[PDB]
Amino acid sequence: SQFIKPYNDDPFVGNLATPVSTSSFTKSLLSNLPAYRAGLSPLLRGVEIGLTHGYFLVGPFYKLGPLRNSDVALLSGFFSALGLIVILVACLTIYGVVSFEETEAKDQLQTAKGWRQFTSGWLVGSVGGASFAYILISNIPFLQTAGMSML
Amino acid sequence: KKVSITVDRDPVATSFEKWAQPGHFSRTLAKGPKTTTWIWNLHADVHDFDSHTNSLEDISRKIFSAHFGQLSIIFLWLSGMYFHGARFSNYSAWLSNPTAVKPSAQVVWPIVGQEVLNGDVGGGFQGVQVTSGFFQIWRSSGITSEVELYWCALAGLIMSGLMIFAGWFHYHKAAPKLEWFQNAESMLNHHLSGLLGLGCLSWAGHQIHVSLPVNKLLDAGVAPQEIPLPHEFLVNRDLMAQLYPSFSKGLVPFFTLNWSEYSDFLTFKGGLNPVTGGLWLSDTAHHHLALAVLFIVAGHMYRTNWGIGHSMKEILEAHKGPFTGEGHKGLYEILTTSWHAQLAINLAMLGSVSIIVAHHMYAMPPYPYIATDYPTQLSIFTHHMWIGGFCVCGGAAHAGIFMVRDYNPAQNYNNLLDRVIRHRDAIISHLNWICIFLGFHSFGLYIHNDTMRALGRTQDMFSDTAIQLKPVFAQWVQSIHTLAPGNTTPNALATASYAFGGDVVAVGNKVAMMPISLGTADFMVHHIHAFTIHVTVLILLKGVLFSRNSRLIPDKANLGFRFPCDGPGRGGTCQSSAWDSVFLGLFWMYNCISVVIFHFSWKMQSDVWGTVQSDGTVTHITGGNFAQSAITINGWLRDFLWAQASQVIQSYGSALSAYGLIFLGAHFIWAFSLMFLFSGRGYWQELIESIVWAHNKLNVAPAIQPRALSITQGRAVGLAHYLLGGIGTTWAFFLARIISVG
Amino acid sequence: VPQTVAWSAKTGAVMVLSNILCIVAGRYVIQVKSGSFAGFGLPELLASTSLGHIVGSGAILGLSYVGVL
Amino acid sequence: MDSNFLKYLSTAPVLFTVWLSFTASFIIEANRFFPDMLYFPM
Amino acid sequence: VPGDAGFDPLTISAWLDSRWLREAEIKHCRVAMLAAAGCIAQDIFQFPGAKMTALHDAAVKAGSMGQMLFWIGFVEAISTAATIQMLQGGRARMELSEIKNGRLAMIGFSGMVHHYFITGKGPIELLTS
Amino acid sequence: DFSAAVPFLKRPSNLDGAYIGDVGFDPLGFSDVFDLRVLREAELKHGRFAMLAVLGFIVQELYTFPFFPKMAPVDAHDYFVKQGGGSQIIFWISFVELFGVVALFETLQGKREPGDFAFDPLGLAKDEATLERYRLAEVKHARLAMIAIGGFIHQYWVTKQTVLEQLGNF
Ligand code: CLA
Ligand code: CLA
Ligand code: CLA
Ligand code: CLA
Ligand SMILES: CC1=C(C#C/C(C)=C/C=C/C(C)=C/C=C/C=C(C)/C=C/C=C(\C)C#CC2=C(C)C[C@@H](O)CC2(C)C)C(C)(C)C[C@H](O)C1
Ligand SMILES: CC1=C(C#C/C(C)=C/C=C/C(C)=C/C=C/C=C(C)/C=C/C=C(C)/C=C/C2=C(C)CCCC2(C)C)C(C)(C)C[C@H](O)C1
Ligand SMILES: CC1=C(C/C=C(\C)CCC[C@H](C)CCC[C@H](C)CCCC(C)C)C(=O)c2ccccc2C1=O
Repeated sequence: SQFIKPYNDDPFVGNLATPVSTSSFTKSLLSNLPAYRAGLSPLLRGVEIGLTHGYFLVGPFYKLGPLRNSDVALLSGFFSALGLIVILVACLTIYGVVSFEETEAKDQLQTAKGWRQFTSGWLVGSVGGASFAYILISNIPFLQTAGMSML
Repeated sequence: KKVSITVDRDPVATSFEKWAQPGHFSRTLAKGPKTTTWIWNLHADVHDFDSHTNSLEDISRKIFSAHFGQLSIIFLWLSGMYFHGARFSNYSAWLSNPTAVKPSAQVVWPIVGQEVLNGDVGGGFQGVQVTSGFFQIWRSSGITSEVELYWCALAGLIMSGLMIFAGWFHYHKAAPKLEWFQNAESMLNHHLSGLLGLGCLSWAGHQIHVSLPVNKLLDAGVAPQEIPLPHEFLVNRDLMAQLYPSFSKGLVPFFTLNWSEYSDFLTFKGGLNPVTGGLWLSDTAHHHLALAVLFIVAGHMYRTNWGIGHSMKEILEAHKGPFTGEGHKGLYEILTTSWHAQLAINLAMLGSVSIIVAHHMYAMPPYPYIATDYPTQLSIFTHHMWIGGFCVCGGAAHAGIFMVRDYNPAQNYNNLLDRVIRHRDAIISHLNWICIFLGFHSFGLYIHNDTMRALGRTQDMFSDTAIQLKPVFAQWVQSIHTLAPGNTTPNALATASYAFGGDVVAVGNKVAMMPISLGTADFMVHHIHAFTIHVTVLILLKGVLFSRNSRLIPDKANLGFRFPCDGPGRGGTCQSSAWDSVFLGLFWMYNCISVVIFHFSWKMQSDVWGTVQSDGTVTHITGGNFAQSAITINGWLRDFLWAQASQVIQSYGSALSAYGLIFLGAHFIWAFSLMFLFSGRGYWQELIESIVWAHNKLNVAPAIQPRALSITQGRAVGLAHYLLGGIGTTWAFFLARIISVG
Repeated sequence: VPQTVAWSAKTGAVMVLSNILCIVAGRYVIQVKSGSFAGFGLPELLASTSLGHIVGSGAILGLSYVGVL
Repeated sequence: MDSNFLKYLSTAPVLFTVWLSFTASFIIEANRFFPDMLYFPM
Repeated sequence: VPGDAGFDPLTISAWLDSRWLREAEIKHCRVAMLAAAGCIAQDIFQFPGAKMTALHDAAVKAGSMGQMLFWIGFVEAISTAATIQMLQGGRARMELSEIKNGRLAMIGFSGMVHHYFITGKGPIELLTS
Repeated sequence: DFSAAVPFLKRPSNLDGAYIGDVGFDPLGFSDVFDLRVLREAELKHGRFAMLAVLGFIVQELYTFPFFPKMAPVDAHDYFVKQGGGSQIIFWISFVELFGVVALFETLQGKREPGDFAFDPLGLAKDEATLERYRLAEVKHARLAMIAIGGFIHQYWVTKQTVLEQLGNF
């Protein structure tokens, strides 16, 4: 019984098939994740990744930011998350411009049109996820605290 | 009887002929120098025995006799420490008043005004204050006389003569054959049972019969010359039974297994002796007796000549699972045919043990009156941290030498080494990521705190008064060790160390040991430690794993362990050898150990060491400034280096002026190293060309053509001066600081 | 301090039992050497009684600790 | 005395250490009997 | 070869040199013979101006045992040279007689010293009482 | 095969009876390790020092020079440590031992017998046969005097009486 094998049945490729790299659980998770999901539009891939990332960005800026002790902590945290989203979406845009030569096909992220659709989805998702985090934290007192509301 | 003694008789002739021909040991160097590089190449490769000879037998013989020469040097060194204690010390004065007299076993001659170094250490004595802790060792041994120190000096001298004789005898008269050295089972049986086990058993016996009665009489208050001589405890069993009434029954309780009779002198007290601030010697006697039994029992594990025992080859070849291929197959063949593989393991272990020694010896002070002799505590911690770090980097040095030279892929197919080399990119990339993560999240917290404190934002810092990074796991383990007596160590009376919590132990109104509370500053400096250890591992591991080949240089093993580069091509392959990762990792070891000894020095002065005032208040040496100032780099600069360097800078005209001189001299040597580190050989060779011209002009050119040092030697000289300069700076700073204030 | 006792025939019983237990165990588990009359040498006996004294002493000290004696 | 032991004592490190120890030794002795010589006395 | 009753039940001779074992047996024999003859002699008569084990303890204070140890140690150092060399490299009846009498003296002295632990009496005293 | 002195011990390989006074006595095997020439140099030097010292004791109790105080020989060691005459004797012994170092180098180079200083002013050695007889006597006296001086000093340390007075008393 050997749990580590050469990657893709190619010994000289620079990878090793391992339980962490090539278990069915790892393969299922990667395929399930939006970036590698089959049947998913590049814009939709960006929306799902963006909603996730924008949602969790608000919390560190809100809880640990300069204006954390102020009553405007959530607004500052959302604005800081939003500013980070705008900087990152600029990074996505410039990477797309330089990396990919313009081609007609848009069905893949690794295309100029596909990365532009991905960046579009990521911005919409990230602003929406950040907004969703803002709405939820504002409405729920427990989220406003660090979990010490029960205490 | 396949384990047998086999020796070649009269192998090598004892002649001075090869002494008179420097370089005799290698074919390259034996034809004589033509350039000055030969001179350096002589010393650089002398102990590299497996670079001179092909045969493992002659290599092993040279190593065995060189180990006897080293033991002869250690015994001569010990004999000198005992003689300087007997003749040039205030040991007898220190025995009467251990808390006021300062240990001193070195007296200087009056020559150029240097007799100012004979400072007033106390006891009607002038000499250099010594911090090696020998006085506390000798009091723990029960010496109580300078005559007995002369007898120990003679015993060391006799042992030094016997080891230098044994090295000569075992190289030149009766040198063992290779099949003698390749008895790892026999050697382990004897070094566990005989060396460590009878070493502990004999030392426990000495402690029970000499250290325990003499130190009970010393702590009762009896003056050293009123104490009976150590053999009078051996004969007068009645007199020994006065101090320990269990001696009235003799060895019947031992053999009848009635061991609870021996609880008078074999205790499990824990904690410290209130009189001396050291470990209870009854605990130390029981400790060494228990270690002796397990070490002797352990040395019966391996099979030698009678069918009982383990074959280590069988143990290793049976340990293989589904992740690890053939497993530990082939490792026994490695470790009985490669000396470097053994030295890599044993140096990493000896360094780890020396590091363990420094932590355990400060926390649980093992000698009487060593805890309140703060120069000794700081000195032996700092010393064993440096010996530990150096030996750990030499473990990686000889792991690199093994990989370059003794590694054979044919005998190492699909075993643990093959699999590590076959995923070394994953190992080094994950180690690289953890070092970046941990430099950001330990030192960047310091940069955050520097920035916030500089910006006036004290509420935005990582501190105990602000955002609290508490070490909850370390505090919890401290809680467990304070609750352990009577709960999870029920027969213990006190804690293993008062560092975990509990009482303040004071001796002569100075704190012997007291709880070391951990806060945000301790969290930050421990993650600094985890970061610096991780990066030193990354450089040393990256050198071991990439010693034979890379994607950069596919044939690095053909260039050797120690080569400077493979040219300016491929972008530049400067410092591509395994040697150059030992070279780069000794700097990061220096960085790691320097922060460890700085953390120890500041934390012990700030939160442990000091004077016990009335009502049990402890006024510490630097007054508890660690908690709010070791969180910023400016605090380390200001409240640790600047504040405590006062003693070295202001030492001139006193007995500590030698430390001020070594402080400046080592700053000089450290800076002088950077000439060798930042420069390259080609500059110095062209400069030497102009100097050679000036010699040629006066017809005074040497016949051994001067060369700039090799690229590797320029690196080695830079590193050696850097380590000497940095460590000597810290040595002078630590010693003048703690001799003045502690 | 754990309660130990002076030597009695019960201590002798524990030592003897542990020694015989290890003689039989050594006949079964020692890999390199008529259940006891095949290949039984002095080393095998010496090793098994060595463990019998180790096991016996551990057993005596523990049974004295817990009260069984 | 053995010619190979004398050829060993003629080696560069032995002569260097002996000569600079002899040199150091008469600097030490001259500064012992006649210390504090900041100047040529005249 | 002398004193061979075929008595090696634990087979010590299989796992230690018969020369070292015979040297140990003969040295133990002789020492025990001197010791047993000594035990009875101390009770029978005392050299002018002068216990199985306690008398040893008194003698070490007087230095009588210490002088005997030093001189026996010198002879024994020469004997160590002899044992190493032997390992490296009428009369027949007398060798068997010496071995049997020495074995009897080993048991004899062993009995005398345990008799001393029991009744605190010398071997002649044990016969007398 | 075996030693003349110790019947049960084998004769040391390096002891072939070439040195006079040899009886094969070397159990600890010092001749198997070290040069016998050097060891006979040392044996004769230790013995000659011991013979001069045993005559030194006996004459020093019987007579002492009028300019020196009357006292015991170990007390004489300490007095001449503090007086200066010990340093005199040590200097002149050391001076002679310089040429003794040269002499031992001559022995190691094969060109001198280990105890020969060609010191025969009174011509007592006539031919080779009497020289061999005297030489065996010299080594026997040398060894006997080494044991004797140790006895004289140790007996003085235990009982504070000189050798002639210790024979006279008790
Ligand atoms: C091994 C550890 C050790 C150390 C570090 C020291 C260190 C010291 N000792 Mg101690 N000592 C030791 C062992 C040690 N000793 C032992 C084992 C003994 C017993 C014999 C002594 C007995 C002793 C006495 C009695 C005294 C010292 C003194 C001293 C001090 C000065 C010594 C000096 O200047 O010599 C310099 C002497 C020279 C002859 C100069 C050396 C120059 C030559 C060329 C050395 C070269 C070596 C050579 C080249 C090597 C190659 C050999 C050759 C064949 C090529 C110094 C602090 C003195 C002291 O403390 O006074 C207060 C003092 O009086 N020592
Ligand atoms: C029980 C027997 C025994 C003991 C005590 C030792 C002890 C030692 N061996 Mg080992 N060795 C043994 C058996 C033993 N060996 C066997 C059977 C083999 C063959 C497989 C080897 C093969 C071997 C090699 C190849 C090497 C050693 C080395 C060493 C030294 C390690 C350095 C050290 O810590 O020394 C310091 C500790 C000491 C205690 C120093 C004391 C020195 C003596 C020799 C110890 C024993 C003295 C004596 C037995 C005590 C009598 C007690 C009396 C007063 C009552 C150490 C002296 C290494 C070394 O350094 O070589 C010299 C080394 O390279 N040994
Ligand atoms: C038990 C410990 C041990 C042993 C047996 C060895 C043995 C060996 N090592 Mg290893 N090594 C060790 C510890 C050890 N080392 C440690 C602790 C380190 C980390 C520093 C290293 C790092 C290391 C490297 C990087 C290399 C070796 C090499 C070698 C080999 C030859 C070295 C030689 O000829 O130098 C002869 C000795 C010298 C040149 C001495 C000079 C060293 C310094 C500069 C002197 C120190 C002076 C003093 C301490 C401070 C100065 C004071 C000043 C004020 C006067 C030999 C196999 C080399 C080799 O050839 O590989 C096979 C090699 O490349 N080792
Ligand atoms: C104080 C000087 C210094 C600093 C800052 C570094 C920094 C670093 N060294 Mg180097 N090194 C130094 C001296 C220094 N070294 C010296 C003197 C030697 C002599 C031999 C070496 C030899 C050496 C080797 C051989 C190795 C390193 C490694 C590392 C890295 C450790 C990983 C890490 O902590 O990442 C975190 C980064 C830092 C701690 C840098 C400080 C950044 C702070 C936290 C704030 C960041 C500022 C921020 C970016 C501002 C952005 C805005 C601005 C751009 C406008 C890191 C890049 C290792 C490496 O690269 O592998 C991981 C490695 O293997 N170093
Ligand atoms: C101070 C002073 C003066 C003086 C003086 C002087 C200079 C005195 C010089 C004294 C000397 C040099 C004494 C030499 C002693 C040597 C001995 C006893 C050797 C023992 C070896 C043995 C038994 C052996 C052996 C071995 C052999 C061979 C073979 C081996 O395998 C085995 C073995 C180890 C057993 C005097 C006294 C005049 C008075 C004056 O007022 C003050
Ligand atoms: C400290 C100091 C002093 C001094 C001093 C000096 C010079 C001290 C010298 C001490 C000496 C020479 C001791 C050696 C004695 C000989 C022995 C023990 C051999 C015995 C024979 C044996 C064991 C066996 C013999 C054998 C037997 C069985 C019989 C046959 C033969 C053999 C087989 C060989 C002073 C005076 C300067 C004063 C000052 O205060 C400093
Ligand atoms: C100064 C310097 C030189 C020149 C240094 C030389 C030629 C060393 C010569 C120094 C003299 C000749 C001997 C040194 C003696 C010292 C006083 C003490 C030395 C102690 C040990 C050597 C025994 C290089 O060759 C070099 C090469 C590569 C990188 C950096 C450098 C570098 O910095």
